[PDB]
Amino acid sequence: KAELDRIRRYKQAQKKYGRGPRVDIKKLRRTLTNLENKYKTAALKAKEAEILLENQTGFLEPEGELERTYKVRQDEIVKEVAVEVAQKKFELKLTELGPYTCEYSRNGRDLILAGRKGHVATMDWREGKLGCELQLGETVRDARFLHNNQFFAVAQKKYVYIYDHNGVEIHCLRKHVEVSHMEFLPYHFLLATLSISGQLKYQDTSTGQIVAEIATKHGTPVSLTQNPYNAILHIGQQNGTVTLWSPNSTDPLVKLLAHRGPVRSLAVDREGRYMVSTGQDNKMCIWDIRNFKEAVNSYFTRAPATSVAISDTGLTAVGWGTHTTIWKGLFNKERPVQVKVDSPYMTWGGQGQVVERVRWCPFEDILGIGHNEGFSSIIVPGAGEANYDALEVNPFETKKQRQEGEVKALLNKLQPEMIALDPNFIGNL
Amino acid sequence: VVNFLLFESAVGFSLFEVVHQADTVGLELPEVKDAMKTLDKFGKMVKLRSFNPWTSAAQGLEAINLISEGIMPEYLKSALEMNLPQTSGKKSKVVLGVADKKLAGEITAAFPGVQCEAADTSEVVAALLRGIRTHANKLHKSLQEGDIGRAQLGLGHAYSRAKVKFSVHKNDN
Amino acid sequence: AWVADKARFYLERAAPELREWEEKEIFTKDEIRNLVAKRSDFEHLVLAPGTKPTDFLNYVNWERSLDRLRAKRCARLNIRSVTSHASQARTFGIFERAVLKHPGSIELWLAYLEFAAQVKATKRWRRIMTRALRLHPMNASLWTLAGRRAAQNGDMQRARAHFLRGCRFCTREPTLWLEYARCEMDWLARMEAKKPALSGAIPIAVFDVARKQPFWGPAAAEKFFDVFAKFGHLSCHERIISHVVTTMQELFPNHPCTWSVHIRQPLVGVDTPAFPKALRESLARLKAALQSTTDRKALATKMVAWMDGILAIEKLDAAIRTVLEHTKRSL
Amino acid sequence: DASELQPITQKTSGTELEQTILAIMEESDVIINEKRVKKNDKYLATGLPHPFESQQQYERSLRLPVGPEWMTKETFQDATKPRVIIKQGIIAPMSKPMY
Amino acid sequence: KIKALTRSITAQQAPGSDVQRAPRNLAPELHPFERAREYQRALNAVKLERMFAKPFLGQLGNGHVQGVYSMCKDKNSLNCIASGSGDGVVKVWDLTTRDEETWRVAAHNNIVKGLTFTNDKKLLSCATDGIKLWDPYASPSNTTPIATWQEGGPYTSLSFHRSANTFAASSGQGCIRIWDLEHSTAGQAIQWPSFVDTITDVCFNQVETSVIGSVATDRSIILFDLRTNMPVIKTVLHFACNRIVFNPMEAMNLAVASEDHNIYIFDARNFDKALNIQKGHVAAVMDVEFSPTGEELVSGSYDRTIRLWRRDAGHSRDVYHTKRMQRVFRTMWTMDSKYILTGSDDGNVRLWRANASERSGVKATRQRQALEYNNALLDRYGHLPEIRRIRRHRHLPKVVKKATEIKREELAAIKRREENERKHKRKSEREKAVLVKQQ
RNA sequence: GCCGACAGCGCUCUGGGGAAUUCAGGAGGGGAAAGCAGAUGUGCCCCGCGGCGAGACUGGCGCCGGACGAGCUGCUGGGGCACGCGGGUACGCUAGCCGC
Repeated sequence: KAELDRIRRYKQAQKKYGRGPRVDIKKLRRTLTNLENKYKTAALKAKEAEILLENQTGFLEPEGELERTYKVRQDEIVKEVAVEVAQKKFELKLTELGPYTCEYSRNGRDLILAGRKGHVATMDWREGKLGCELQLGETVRDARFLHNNQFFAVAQKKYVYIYDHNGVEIHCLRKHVEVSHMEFLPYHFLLATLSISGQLKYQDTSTGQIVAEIATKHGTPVSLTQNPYNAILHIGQQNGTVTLWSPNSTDPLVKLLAHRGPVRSLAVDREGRYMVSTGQDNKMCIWDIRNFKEAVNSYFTRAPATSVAISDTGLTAVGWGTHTTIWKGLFNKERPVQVKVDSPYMTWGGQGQVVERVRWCPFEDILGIGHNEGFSSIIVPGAGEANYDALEVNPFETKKQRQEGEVKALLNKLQPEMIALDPNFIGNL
Repeated sequence: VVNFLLFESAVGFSLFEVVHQADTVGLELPEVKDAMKTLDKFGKMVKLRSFNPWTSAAQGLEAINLISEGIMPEYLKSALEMNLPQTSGKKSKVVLGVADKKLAGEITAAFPGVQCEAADTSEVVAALLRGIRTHANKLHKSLQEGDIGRAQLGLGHAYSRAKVKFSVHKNDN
Repeated sequence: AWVADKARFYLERAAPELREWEEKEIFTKDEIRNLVAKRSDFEHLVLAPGTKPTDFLNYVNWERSLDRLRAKRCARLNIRSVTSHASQARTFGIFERAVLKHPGSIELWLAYLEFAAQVKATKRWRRIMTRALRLHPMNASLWTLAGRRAAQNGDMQRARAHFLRGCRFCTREPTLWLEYARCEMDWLARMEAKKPALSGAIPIAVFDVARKQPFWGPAAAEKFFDVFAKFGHLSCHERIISHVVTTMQELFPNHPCTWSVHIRQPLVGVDTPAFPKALRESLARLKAALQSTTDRKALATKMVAWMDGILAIEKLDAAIRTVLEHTKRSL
Repeated sequence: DASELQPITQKTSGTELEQTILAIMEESDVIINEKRVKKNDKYLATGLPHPFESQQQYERSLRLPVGPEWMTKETFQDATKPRVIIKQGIIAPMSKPMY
Repeated sequence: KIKALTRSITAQQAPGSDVQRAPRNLAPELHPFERAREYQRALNAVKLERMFAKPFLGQLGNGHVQGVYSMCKDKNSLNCIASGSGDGVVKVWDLTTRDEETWRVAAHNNIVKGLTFTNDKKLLSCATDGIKLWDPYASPSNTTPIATWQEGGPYTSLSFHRSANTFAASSGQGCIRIWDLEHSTAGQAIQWPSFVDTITDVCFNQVETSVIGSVATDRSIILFDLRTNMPVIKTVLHFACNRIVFNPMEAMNLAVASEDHNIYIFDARNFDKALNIQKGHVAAVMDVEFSPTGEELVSGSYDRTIRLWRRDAGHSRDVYHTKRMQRVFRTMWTMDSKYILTGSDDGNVRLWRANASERSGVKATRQRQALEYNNALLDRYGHLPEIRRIRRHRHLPKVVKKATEIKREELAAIKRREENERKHKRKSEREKAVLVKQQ
């Protein structure tokens, strides 16, 4: 009567948590009935312990038959939404020194805004605490935080310098020349760069020696992101291919036939299920990146999208030309056959400011847009995971938990030889 | 294998269950000295079975002036009939830890099924008790109101005057 | 503090009943949001370092009223096969952790005995009872409660175990001697009510042994007469009262307690022609007693307290009522 | 059993209350580089470790991760507790058949 | 219906307290790298187990003069340790007070072969001069013995009963003697009927009351009953076996330490096959002591090493050596199964800890759940080749390394000509232990 | 006590001081029951293993040992029963049949 629903929660439990098929079935036989019963109750007690989660996720629903989600203005959201995050919808006007790259931390507590004419600043944006504002003179290609919000790295005109929390230059990285894109591997300590002449440089930022330099042969690179699930690294190449890399394999490890012009922008899920890119041939298409199978007939963008960035939930943020649109259901993880999103969701509008980089907050419901006149910050209710885990990533971390989390992370620096496509490969034959 | 032990202090008797007993071979080891040094580890070894205060400082002064020569009182035999189980030494005994040898012999004389390791003999209960003396402020704080040092101080003036016969022939003032 | 870890065990231990309450139609989902968040706030408050017996009783009161809320809401929605035993087991956990952290707290011990008695946990109630007596042996409240509930349960031998060990320990106040004469004579009231029991020399032994104690005084002996002065429908109550008055008039023969029981002694086996008869007999003993050379002020205060201590009775001669009012005026 | 207090019959002397009251009571498209990588080789098992009989049973019975970040606290305890729990004291050889 | 998700720092600290409240989501989309972070945690577990492998506690005071050739333990106490050197002088220690010996006597003339404690408090010693019963705990400290026996022969070892006051001694006439104390003058003699050779060691079954185990330098282990006095069985092995011991949790299983560099674990009721063969030694094997918890084993070698085994291991869990420890003749456990106790030919007797990295005392629950987490994590990842090499390597000395290499090459040749001389089912390597079995 | 040349010496150098505050660490004191070593609802009955224990017999040499036993109790050893609301027999009470 209800044991059917008991088996239903058993099915969802061993889908989400069981992590494997199941061990089929003399001393070995009883030790594996032992192990299989302990694994069964382990998944079932994780599923039962999912009810203790504090926060619910944000949403907005079309209560009428004619009010639609892309029409809702942020005066309506800032009024109808609580005052602590209505604080977080702020803007910031900086005209004089170039288009402003922005990047958060991975707890969302700090952001760098780099400015291409030189102006690089690190801040705590909620409490208005400007930790650094360094002027830096010559041009700036990219800025990014390292493992904490305590060191950051900026890709200059010629080298890549890294800096402490006070904005004091600890050291210049000379071996990386005209780095145009950067990505930090966080479970490693592995600052990975693309130079303007197509050379991956994989460093370790803890030990300080470069660990795998490999010159990609596809000319100059035009895009770069990072799979959080695999630590593999997506460089976007101007023949139209998303070329997928590693420190180990000196060949491209897998390259996909994405577009026709240079593929302008890249993003992957933090769960590593899917991928979305866009290029000059203005289509923006997504892939089931595990099966390497384009799951959806491509979308179009009204302009070549200089940015895309997808959220901790399914929302994708494509920043095209001078105004950016969010897209909700591009890849439903639970659905076998992927259907097309017929209409967007929360377009941030165009009033004469070319957006140079879009970002999401990781655990807030805000989006940080990086235009030529500075940093604008907008609120969009669906994004950000509500429930975090303060063992891994803590948005409210004191100094004790910063120091403890840093030294536990250094004790669990994965080695650069541990990077592959399926990351649960360790312990096979 | 110590079961219970008896800490006698200037505010009263208190007997502790001991569970997760001490490393009887590695007592002089430094990590065991740390676990016998801080409260958050030794208190995993000691509970508090019973506390028996003094109903009067006259009972306190007779309590010193019996326990110094090493004789138990009838109220100590009362609290041990209260706390210890009814045992002969037939088939199952009970180990109690006592800081005094003649008090141990009298207490095994009165109770035939207790068997008492004295802290003059064995360094296991000498250390397992020496550490109840270190933390017995915090170990007793939840049930004894006020400081222990003043009850000690008055009991020491009382026992010195009662042993020496002080103010019966000191009238200088 | 690892309060998030140990609290995480107690919350995740609480989770499958919340699962069953969400999947039954009993509570709703935001109610379970409030419920999980409030459970969590209490578990961190309780496993926090600086805690109080007030805090433990707050979470016991709230968890138990949660169990009653789910009980009445269960009776609304006509559910059966949902049970209360994770709530009762959980509440025993809060108490066991409570009296493990603050064991010198008789609010915690009496409240835990109250819960263990109200959930009909009798053997566990006796185990809690013995642990409470061992940490508070000079507490007549606990020795009395153990002896009385043992007597009402019906094992008078185990009652006398708790009482005779109690009279061994609590020997400052007369209180537990009074309750053991009160409960032993309650048992003799049960024995003569059902009809050793014919003699009943046990509270007389409590009396004569109680002579040699540090509390043994005349006002306390008057409290012995206040104890024995009830249940006058017995076999040997005149013998017990007569031994008390005789022994006080052999050891303290010059006290207004002895003159007060010299007044009130014929009024033991009464409750009716004997009531004015023994009342005027108490007027002969009264007029014989007020003139006696003793603590005349103390006898006067006792008899203002006693003439005031009759007034609620009905069916009395109003001349006697008024003349005792004028005797209170005269003294 | 140092639990619930037993009634006093003969042996506890105590007081004359005890001797007298007991005396009376007695008296009652996609191009995948399909090439094996060298440096992912040292993280692979070089053979089925002894008790196992098949690669499905081994690599499939390493599936759930033992740790606090991935499991609940009950199964982190019930997963990491050892088989032989040895307490301090004297472990005598056994005395009678347990079953 | 525009709801965002809102968080204040009340979910970090409820204000008015100091509990850093730590929420946690167990959905695997937030915790990547399961196998790989647990690999790196397991590698740090092996590097820290190896880093904190400090096995040597110490030394029972100033030791003997000549080498400790027999020692024993009180099965009822835990700290009564006695050991008889090669001057006849036995000493009695307390494990709490290790700076000095409790008792000391020049008991015999040549050596002390047998040594045991009785059930009350008294000890017993065998030597070529016969056998003496001593009172080590007397308030008039008697340096003189209080009983003796010489009717028998050259008694070469000795072992004592569990419950009742009875002991047996392994003589030189191929016999074992049964004495029941306080009412026996001469012991009952039980021997194999026409048996000549020296009967090297003797042991009582501690679990089953009436079974006596005995080895002989007839390379033959023999089992006696005790209820009906007659020998039960006799098997001839292939090599001389120095010592026997039974299992304190299993009433049937026994270990022999042999000159074959091996421990052999046998069943008692079926002598057709061994049950385990522990084979890590380089010289002959003096002592074998089962842990009082059953499972774990210890063997003292003729060369400079103690071998820590498991019940079901086949190869050595850990090895123990110093430069100052010469030839370990006796090695036995303490009565919790944590420490191991070593009598060698330096005239010196030592405390070592079993589980060389584990440290005793009381631990906070995060310390001990950290260590239990490392041990389960290594019971998963123990065989991946970096973890396997950094566990499995140990610095054992130069002569033992050279000689076990020579044993590897020599057994390589012997198995090579075994396969050629076969070539021009099989018989199991545990079945190539039982040479013959007499009824 | 300020100033102090030459000669000589030491420390230090995005020169040298003082304050305000922001951030990164280090050392020490004092306070805190500071106590997650195996986390199984309650009550009754039958079995199994055991503990107290009155009282009773016996073997051998002034002792030690066997082997009986009224009663009472423990047990995380496992199995079987019951647990929520009604009216009745019954209340300073809930023990007991039929239902909801």
